[PDB]
Amino acid sequence: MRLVRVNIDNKEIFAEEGKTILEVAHENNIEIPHLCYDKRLKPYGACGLCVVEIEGSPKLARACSTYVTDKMVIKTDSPRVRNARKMALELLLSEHRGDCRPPCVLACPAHTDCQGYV
Amino acid sequence: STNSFDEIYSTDLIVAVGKVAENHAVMGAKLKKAVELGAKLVTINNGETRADERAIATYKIDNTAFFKATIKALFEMKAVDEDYVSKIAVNLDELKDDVKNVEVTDEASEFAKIIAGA
Amino acid sequence: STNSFDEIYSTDLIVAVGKVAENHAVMGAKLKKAVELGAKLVTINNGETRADERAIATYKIDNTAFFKATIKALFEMKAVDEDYVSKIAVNLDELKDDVKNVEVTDEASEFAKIIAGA
Amino acid sequence: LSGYKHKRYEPQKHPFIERNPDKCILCGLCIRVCEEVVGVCALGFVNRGFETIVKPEFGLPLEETSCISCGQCADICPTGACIGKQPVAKQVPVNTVATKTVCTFCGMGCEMLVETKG
Amino acid sequence: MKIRVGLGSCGMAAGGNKVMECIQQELRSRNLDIPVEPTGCIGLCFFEPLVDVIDGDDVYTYGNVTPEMIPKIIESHVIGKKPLDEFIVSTSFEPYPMLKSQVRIALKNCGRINPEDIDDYIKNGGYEALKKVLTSMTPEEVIEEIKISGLRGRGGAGFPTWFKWDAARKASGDIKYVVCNADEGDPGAFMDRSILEGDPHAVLEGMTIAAYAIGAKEGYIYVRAEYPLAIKRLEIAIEQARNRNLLGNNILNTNFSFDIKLKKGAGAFVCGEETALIASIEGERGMPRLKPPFPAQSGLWGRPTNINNVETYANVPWIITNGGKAFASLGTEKSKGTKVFALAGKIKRGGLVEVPMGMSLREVIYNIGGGIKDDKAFKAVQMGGPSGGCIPADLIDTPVDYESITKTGAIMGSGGMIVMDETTCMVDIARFFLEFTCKESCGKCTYCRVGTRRMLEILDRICNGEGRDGDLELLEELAVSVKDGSLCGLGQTAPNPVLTTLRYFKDEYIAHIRDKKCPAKQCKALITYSILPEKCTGCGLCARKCPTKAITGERLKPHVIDQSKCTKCGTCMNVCRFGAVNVE
Amino acid sequence: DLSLLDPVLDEYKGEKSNIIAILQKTQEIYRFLPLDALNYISEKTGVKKAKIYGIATFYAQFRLKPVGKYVILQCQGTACHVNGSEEIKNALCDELNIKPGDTTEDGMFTLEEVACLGCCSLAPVMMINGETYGKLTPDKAREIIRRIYEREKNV
Ligand SMILES: Cc1cc2nc3c(=O)[nH]c(=O)nc-3n(C[C@H](O)[C@H](O)[C@H](O)COP(=O)(O)O)c2cc1C
Ligand code: SF4
Ligand code: SF4
Ligand code: SF4
Ligand code: SF4
Ligand code: SF4
Ligand code: SF4
Ligand code: SF4
Ligand code: FES
Ligand code: FES
Ligand SMILES: [Zn+2]
Ligand SMILES: [Zn+2]
Repeated sequence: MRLVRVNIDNKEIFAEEGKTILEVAHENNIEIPHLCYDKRLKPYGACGLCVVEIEGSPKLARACSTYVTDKMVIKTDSPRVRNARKMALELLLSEHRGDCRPPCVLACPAHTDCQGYV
Repeated sequence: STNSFDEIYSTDLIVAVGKVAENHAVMGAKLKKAVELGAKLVTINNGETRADERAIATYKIDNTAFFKATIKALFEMKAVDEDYVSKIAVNLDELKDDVKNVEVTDEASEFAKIIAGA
Repeated sequence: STNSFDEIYSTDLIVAVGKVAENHAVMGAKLKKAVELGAKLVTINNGETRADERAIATYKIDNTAFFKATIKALFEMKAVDEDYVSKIAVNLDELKDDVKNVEVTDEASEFAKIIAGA
Repeated sequence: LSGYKHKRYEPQKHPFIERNPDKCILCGLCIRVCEEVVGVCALGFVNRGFETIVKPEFGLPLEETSCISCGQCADICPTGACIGKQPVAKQVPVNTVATKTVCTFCGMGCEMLVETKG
Repeated sequence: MKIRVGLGSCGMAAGGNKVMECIQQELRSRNLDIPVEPTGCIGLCFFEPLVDVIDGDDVYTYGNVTPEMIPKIIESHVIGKKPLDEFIVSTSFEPYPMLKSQVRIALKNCGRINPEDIDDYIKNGGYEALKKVLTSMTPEEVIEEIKISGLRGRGGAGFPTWFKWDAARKASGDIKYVVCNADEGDPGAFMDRSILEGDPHAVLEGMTIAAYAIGAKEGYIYVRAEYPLAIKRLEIAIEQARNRNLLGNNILNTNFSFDIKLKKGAGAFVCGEETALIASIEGERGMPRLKPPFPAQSGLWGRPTNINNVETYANVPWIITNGGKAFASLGTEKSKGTKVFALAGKIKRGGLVEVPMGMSLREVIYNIGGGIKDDKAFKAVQMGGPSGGCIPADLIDTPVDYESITKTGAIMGSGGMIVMDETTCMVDIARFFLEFTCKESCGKCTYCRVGTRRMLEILDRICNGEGRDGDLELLEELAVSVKDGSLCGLGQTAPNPVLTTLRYFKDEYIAHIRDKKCPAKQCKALITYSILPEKCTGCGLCARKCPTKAITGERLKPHVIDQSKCTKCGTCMNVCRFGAVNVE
Repeated sequence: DLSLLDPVLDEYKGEKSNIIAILQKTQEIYRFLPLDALNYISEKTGVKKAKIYGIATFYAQFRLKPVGKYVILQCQGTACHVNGSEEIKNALCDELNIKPGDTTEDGMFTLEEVACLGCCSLAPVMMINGETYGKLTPDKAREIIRRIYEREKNV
C-alpha cells in the first residue's frame, strides 16, 4: 500500500496511512506513555500522558488520537514532553490515596515483601 | 556520515557529488527510487552520470571555487541566519572574508537558490 | 455449525434466536461489534434481550408456527427458486403441503421480507 | 501541588469486583468498555469537575444494577481503582505467572490467561 | 401617539413591569386609547425603566421612571400635548451622548422596535435581506458577500465566518445543521440575552440566510433555560415568522425550507464549546470531544454543523442589505465591523455598547462609559471574562481589535468588559475567576481537572495570608502547563487571568506574599479595621450593626473594636458617616 | 409520585436525544429529581440508568434533593463580585446559618449562587422567587431576609 514516512526519535519509519502515532510507535518498539487509551475504544484524550512533540506544531499532540502523515518528525522524550508528562502525573498523584507498599515493607532495611509472604 | 540511508527516501533535496551511481550502483538505484518518491536531485560531477536523467540541476565543475561562489551567493540572497550560525559555528567572519572576492556565476547562484529553497 | 465465528463480522444479516447474549455475553459483544460494522440484527426470543437495542426487527414468539408462516410467506413472494431447491433438497413438496394452510402474520411476512432482501 | 483530597471509599459486598474511588484517575476506561464493548452500560460519571466520580447506576451497589459481572472494568483499569478479587483465602499482591488456556463453560471458546503463584 | 416601556432582562429587574401595569391602568381609568408596547434594552441600562413616548416620528425617552411620576407624564404629554422636559433623559433630536459615539449594526433595532411584534421589525427594513437572497442571490454569492464583509466570530476566538460557512456547505450530506450559541457562558456578559430579548428576528433572519448559504434544512438555538424572557420572545418570534411564511416549509413561496427548534440548555460553561454543545444537543453529558472530526465536517449526529454566535448571526442581514463593502469599510485592516461590549464593574455608565473596531479602550471607558464610579482611580479592564485578561491603565490605548487585545495577554472574548478600579484586588480577581473555572470544568482531563484546582489552592493560600514564599514561579509554571496541555478551550484559557495579573500586577502578588499586606484592602485575612478614638463620636450605630457584636463602648465615648471576634465584614465603613473606622 | 410523568415522557418518546428535556420537565413537575422518576425515565425512554444519573449530576440546574420554599438566587457574576457581592453571600450564610447551595432545616430558604442576572447596573443583585433586589449591602440583605421572615411568620 501507500506508506507514509515519519521520523520518531531520530528513527526513520515507513508507516501505513490511517494509523495513530501510538500504534506506529508500538509497532516500532517505541514507548509512549498512555493511561486512557484502548484499541477497542474511540480516543478520549483525558490523561494527556501520550503527548508528543511534532515538528511544525506549536502545541503538543496526543499520540493516541493524532494520525501519522507523510514526512512527519516526532519527538517523544524531549524536555517539553517530559515536563508535560511530569506535570500531568503530579496532578494525578495530587488526588490519590493509597499505599504502593505497606509500612512493614518500607520499614525493613532490605525491603522484604512482608505483606507478600505473610 | 551525519544521517542514515533511510532518510534519503524522505529528504526534500538530494545533492549527489561525484560518481555516486557509477562507483555504487545500488546508491544509483536508491537515488532513482528517492526521486520517484518525491525528492529533487542535483548532481555535481566532472563528467556524465546515470543520475543526470532525473536531476533538476546538473553541474559539471572541475574546481572547488564553484562551492565558494555558492557560499557567497548564499550570503548575498540573505539565506544565512548569521545569528544562529554565530552561536553554533566559529570562523564565520573568516568564511565571509574568504568568499567575499569570488565571482558568483549563474550556476552557483542557481545552486544557492535550490539549496535555500529546500 | 455451518460457518465460523469470523464470518459474523462480514454477513449482511444476523438472526439471533434465543438468549444468545444472556447465556453467552461475549457473543452479545460480538453481535454489537458486527452491527456496528454494518450488519443488520434480527432477534427472535420469548422475552427481552440486550441485543434488542440495535436490532432492526424484534420478534417475541412462543411457538414454532411463526417460522412455518415465514416459510409460507417465502413461497408467496416467489422468493424460493424451486428449481435449485428441488435439485439440492428433498421433501420440498411435503414442506409446501405442510405450510400451505398456516396463516401468514404481519410479523412473519416482515421477517420473510427481511430474509429475502439479504 | 498538594491540597484537598477526596476520601470517598466505601466497603462493598460484591464477591468479585472491588472499586476504590481514591485510586481513580478518571480515565473513563471502565465506563467506555462497559458501554462500547460489553454493551451493558452499568457505570457512568457522576458530579462534575473536581467532584467527578465513577459510579454504577444511580450510585447503587454493582449487584443491584444491570452489571453482568464480566470483570471488563476491572481488567481495563490502569490504577487499581477497580480490581477483581483473587479466588484465594486471603488477598495478597503477588507477582504471578500467566499461562494461556481455554474457558470450558460454554461453546464460545474464549481464551484466557490464568495467572498463578504456586 | 405610542408608549413603549423597556422590558429587557434588566427592564423587569428595575420595575419596568410594574411601570407598564401602572401606565395601562392609568390609561384605562382616564378613558384613553393609546398603544402600549414592550421594547428591549437600548443600552442605557443605568436609566431603566425607560418610557419612550412616540409622536409621529419623534421619540422622547423618559428615564428612571416611577409609578408616582407616570400620571404626570401621561396627563402632560399624552393629554397635555407638551413634553415635560424635566424628567426627559433623551430625545430623537438630542440623543444621549452615550449613544453618539456608537455605530450600531447588531443592536440596530434593539430598544427601537417591539420584540413581540413582527410587523414592527418588518417596517424598519426587516426581512428584506432574506427576500433579496431568496430572489436574486446564489448561496456562493452569499458566502462571498460575508467573505468580503470581513465578519469574523463576534463572540469567539475570531474566525472568518465565510470559512465556516463554506466548510459546512462543501461537506457531503443529505441533512446539514445550523446551530446558534444563545448561551452567554461568561458570568458578567449579557449581550446575547439583550439581543434575543430586543431583536430575536434579526438572529432568526441571520440563521435563515446562513442556512440558505449552507444548504441546511433544520436549525437549533441553544439558549440557557435560566433566561425565560429570551426563550419566550424567541418562541413568539418563531411563531410569528412561521405564520408569515418566513420560516418552515416553502419560505417566501420558494423551494427553500428552513426551520428552527429551540434547544434549551441545562446550564454549563463547558457546554458553550462546540464539541460540548453538540453533545448537549445530542442528549449526552457535555464532555468535549477530540478535534477530529470537526463540527463543520461532522457535528450533530454525524452531520455537517455550523455553530455561530448570536451577534455574528445578527450581523448577517445588515451585511446582505448594505453590501459586504459597507461592512468592510468600518474598523481596521484586520478586524472589521462593530463589536458589542457589556460595560460593567466600577463604571459610571454601564450597559450595552456597540463600538467600531479600532476604537481605543480609553475611548470606550472615559468617553462612552463616562469614567469611573465615584471618580476614583482606574486599575484594569478584564477583557474576555474568565478566559480573558486584565489590560491595565498603561495599555488603555490598545484599539478594540482581536490582534491588539490578544497582544496584551487578554482576549476579545464574547465582549464582557468589567472595569476594576484601585479598590479591587488583582489576586482576588484571579482567585474568583479560577474558582468559577473549577466549578464549571467538565473534569475529563487532569490538566483542567487538577491543575485549575491546584492553582485555585495556591491563590487561596496567597489571599488567606498563608502563602509560602516561592509560589509565584510555581503558579506561573502551573499556568503554562495547564495552558499547553488541556483538551478543550476551557482549560487552555483558564490560566489567562492568572497569567495576565502576574505580568502587569505582580507587585500585588509580592505584597500579598512578602509583606502579607493587601494594597487594595480587599482580602479579609490581610486587612484590619481600627477605630481612631479622636474621630469616633460614640453613636453606637457600628456597635449595633455588628453581626458578631465586636465593637463595644460607652455613649459619646470612642468605641473600641474587638479584634478577636472581628469577621472583617466591613459593615463599620458602610455605617459610620464620621470617617472614624479606618481599614489598613 | 410517578403519575404526572406520562405526558412529559409521551411528548418526547421515540428519541434518546430528548433526555435532558425530559429531566427539565421532571424537575418542573416534582420540584426536584426523584430516583424512582429517574428509574421510570430510564425504563420508558430506553436510556441506561447510568447515563440518566450522569446527566442529572452533570448540570447545575438539576438538584437531587428537595429545595425549600424560597430560593435565593444570589448573583455572583464579575460585575457583582467587583461591586462587593461576596460579603452579601457571607451575610446571608451567617444569617440563615447554612452554607451556599444548601437549604435551611426549616425548609424555607435555599441560597444558590448564579451567573449574571442581566441587571448589572443594580449590582449586587439577588432574586427571591421572582422578586429582585439591587444595590444591596450586607446590612441591607440581612434586613430583607428578616423582613421576609417576619412577614411570613405574621401570616
Ligand atoms: C469554555 C468555552 C465556552 C464558550 N462559551 C461560548 C458562549 O457561551 N457563547 C459563544 O458564542 N461562544 C462560546 N465559546 C466559543 C465557541 O467555541 C465558538 O467559538 C462559538 O460557539 C462560535 O464561534 P463564533 O464566534 O465564530 O460564532 C466558548 C468556548 C469555550 C472554549
Ligand atoms: S497506591 Fe496502588 S493504584 Fe495508587 S499508584 Fe500505588 S500501586 Fe498504583
Ligand atoms: S463487570 Fe462488566 S458489566 Fe459489570 S460494570 Fe464491569 S464492565 Fe460493566
Ligand atoms: S478504569 Fe479505573 S481509573 Fe479509569 S475511570 Fe474506571 S475506575 Fe477510574
Ligand atoms: S467461553 Fe462462554 S462462559 Fe467462557 S468466558 Fe467465553 S462466553 Fe463466558
Ligand atoms: S480542559 Fe479538559 S477537563 Fe477542562 S473542560 Fe476542557 S476537556 Fe474538560
Ligand atoms: S468588620 Fe464586621 S465584625 Fe468586624 S467590627 Fe466591623 S462590623 Fe463588627
Ligand atoms: S459609627 Fe463611627 S462615630 Fe459612630 S460609634 Fe461607630 S466608630 Fe464611633
Ligand atoms: S492516552 Fe490519554 S490522552 Fe492519549
Ligand atoms: S454580574 Fe450580577 S447582575 Fe450582572
Ligand atoms: Zn438595560
Ligand atoms: Zn488582596
